[PDB]
Amino acid sequence: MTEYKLVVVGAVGVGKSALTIQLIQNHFVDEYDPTIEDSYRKQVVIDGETCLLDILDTAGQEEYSAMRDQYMRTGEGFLCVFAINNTKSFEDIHQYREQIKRVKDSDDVPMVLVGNKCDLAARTVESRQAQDLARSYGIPYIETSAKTRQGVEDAFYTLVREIRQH
Ligand SMILES: Nc1nc2c(ncn2[C@@H]2O[C@H](COP(=O)(O)OP(=O)(O)O)[C@@H](O)[C@H]2O)c(=O)[nH]1
Ligand SMILES: [Ca+2]
Ligand SMILES: [Mg+2]
Ligand SMILES: [Mg+2]
Repeated sequence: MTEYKLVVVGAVGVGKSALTIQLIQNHFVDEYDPTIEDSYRKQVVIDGETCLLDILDTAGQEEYSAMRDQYMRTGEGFLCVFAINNTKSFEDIHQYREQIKRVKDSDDVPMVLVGNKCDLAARTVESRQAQDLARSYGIPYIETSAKTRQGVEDAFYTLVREIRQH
């Protein structure tokens, strides 16, 4: 069975854990320990292919585990997440991308830019702003809501499809 190693990165509070838990449990967690970092597994069929997603939900910027290092080095694709009502998290994307490019020694790394919490009113980051950032990286942009599930499968499945074009 094909396995796809995905890593979810982005600022604290953007909904990395909520997105991951939504994908695996079909539930929205209103609070989830911000320090728990763990990998999760999900068997899924994507475009007629039965495959396994191996997803590290990264947490914190304390000194990385061997596992986090391993996932950064061996991860095949990255979900770079900000929240549409969190301008700083969006501005921080640059750093997460620079980090990924550094670890992969490449500017050609499967990656999807995710604008999460799209169920909330009065966003401070416009869709077009994020579209422009993603375009500058040569990557897709997808809006999601871990709360309503909108876009959540599309974000993870698009990243699989990006890995397959690699
Ligand atoms: N309204 C809304 N809240 C969200 C969404 N995703 C995450 N949250 C909330 O934002 C906070 C941070 O989420 P969490 O998954 O811990 O963020 P993490 O630090 O990136 O792992 C929690 O209170 C979540 O309930 C979403 O799509 N919509
Ligand atoms: Ca503005
Ligand atoms: Mg978390
Ligand atoms: Mg390097």
